[PDB]
Amino acid sequence: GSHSMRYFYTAMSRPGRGEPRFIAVGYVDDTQFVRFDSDAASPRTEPRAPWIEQEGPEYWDRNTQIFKTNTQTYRESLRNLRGYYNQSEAGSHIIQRMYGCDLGPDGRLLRGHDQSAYDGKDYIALNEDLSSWTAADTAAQITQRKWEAARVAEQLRAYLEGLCVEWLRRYLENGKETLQRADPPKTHVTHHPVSDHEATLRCWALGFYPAEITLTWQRDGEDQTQDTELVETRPAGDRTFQKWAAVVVPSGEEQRYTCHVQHEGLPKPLTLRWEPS
Amino acid sequence: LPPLDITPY
Amino acid sequence: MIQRTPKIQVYSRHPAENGKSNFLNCYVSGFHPSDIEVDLLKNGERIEKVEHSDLSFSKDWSFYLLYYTEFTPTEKDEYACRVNHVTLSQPKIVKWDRDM
Repeated sequence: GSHSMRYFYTAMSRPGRGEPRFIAVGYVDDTQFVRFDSDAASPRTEPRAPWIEQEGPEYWDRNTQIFKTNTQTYRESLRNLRGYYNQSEAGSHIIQRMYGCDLGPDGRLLRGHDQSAYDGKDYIALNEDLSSWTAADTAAQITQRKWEAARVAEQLRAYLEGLCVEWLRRYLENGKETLQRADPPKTHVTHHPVSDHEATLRCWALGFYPAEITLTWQRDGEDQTQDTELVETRPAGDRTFQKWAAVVVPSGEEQRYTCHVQHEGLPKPLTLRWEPS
Repeated sequence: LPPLDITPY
Repeated sequence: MIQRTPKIQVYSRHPAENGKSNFLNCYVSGFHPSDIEVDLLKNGERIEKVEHSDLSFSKDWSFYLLYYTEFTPTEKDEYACRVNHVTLSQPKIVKWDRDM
């Protein structure tokens, strides 16, 4: 929607090395704001954005209690799954869970999410109706029965529709300055000769937020979608992103190429060209 | 704020 | 049991200017399982004051991490990122190229 909140859980068993590890990170759109790792010196919830630091001790203690408990719940879960699949207690396994809520235009719940994966593959997920499940295989159905008998769906719906949205709105307020302002990218085109016959024109989009962006190389207005090489959007390390689109062109004809840039933090799409210095 | 995960798989 | 080999990208936080401090980033993604070993190298030797982001993942369940350290670029030094994972027999080495 206009804004989203997600929590990413990773529980991994490690036979011989120690008891299972549990990591949880929280995101409001493309910004991480909290982290918990049951392996850190002191297993506790830590802030990852400046705006979440303005919350009192109660908040932190609350998160830490939930996570410490979760760490135990997941250890039991791993053991349960291992049993379902007839797996040796000698192999490492991973359970990943993701959930969150999407805020609509009216400030209310747009969509709720809850998906689980075992060893990289879909295990069970909450359906869009927020009242039914979709189990991947017969083992996931064992879990489905437990969760149905324990009415987990009702509990989750309550959370996604209430607590999730309520808190998302608080975070969006506390961090209004950075979470609700779209940072446009600083752009520029570079020229790199590969041989005396051809050269690479690389179009850069740096320091933008959110990550969503579209870079396109055009020759005489014609989109060169087929010849363009794009790198995956990557983090700059300061809560902004980077990305570049390259195209190989013949020496001299470079004057016929223009870079098209699309990002929500821009009034309209940008159109650049390489300028010889 | 996350939900209390009380029911195992 | 799914297995995905990691994608590596070595780059600086800002356009590199010899002599001026910057950050060297090594972004590894698209991998599974989570066990990964990443090192930032300076002329073959291993840099020790390297930090990294927290373990997170994408819709497809693959993990991603960002390893970074402060550095001052200079045309006489070669920086690279070494990544070892269960899907790699030998640790993959990706050299840093100021133009990418």
